[PDB]
Amino acid sequence: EMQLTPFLILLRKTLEQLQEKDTGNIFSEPVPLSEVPDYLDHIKKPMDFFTMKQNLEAYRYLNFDDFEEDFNLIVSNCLKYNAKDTIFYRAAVRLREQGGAVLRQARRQAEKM
Ligand SMILES: Cc1[nH]c(-c2csc(N=C(N)N)n2)c2c1C(=O)CC(C)(C)C2
Repeated sequence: EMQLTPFLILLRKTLEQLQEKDTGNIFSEPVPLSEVPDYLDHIKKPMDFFTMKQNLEAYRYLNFDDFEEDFNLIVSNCLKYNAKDTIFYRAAVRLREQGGAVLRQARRQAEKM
């Protein structure tokens, strides 16, 4: 219920802030299915920040919830696949915490559009 171009500006900036939290660059490109062959036996919808960028620029996020849903998939897929005592699981918890705060801030800025 606002103009497209500003909303997308906000989502691009939000996506950059989320990517900045992935300091190890483990969430920034699809999981390499060539290196992890059992990945899709548990993960129904892989997600990553590059795919989110592509979706954003294809006009596939037209509300904040659709954007936040794909972010949440990045986190939940990693929590699902990895044991708790791993760097990967711990990284997803960190991203959930740090990324959640980025998202709330961005949602506020959207309410004003
Ligand atoms: C979020 C995430 N990112 C990656 C990744 C990026 S790059 C790369 N290269 C490799 N040779 N494994 N793995 C992984 C992951 C997991 O959840 C666990 C995992 C074993 C599927 C591996």
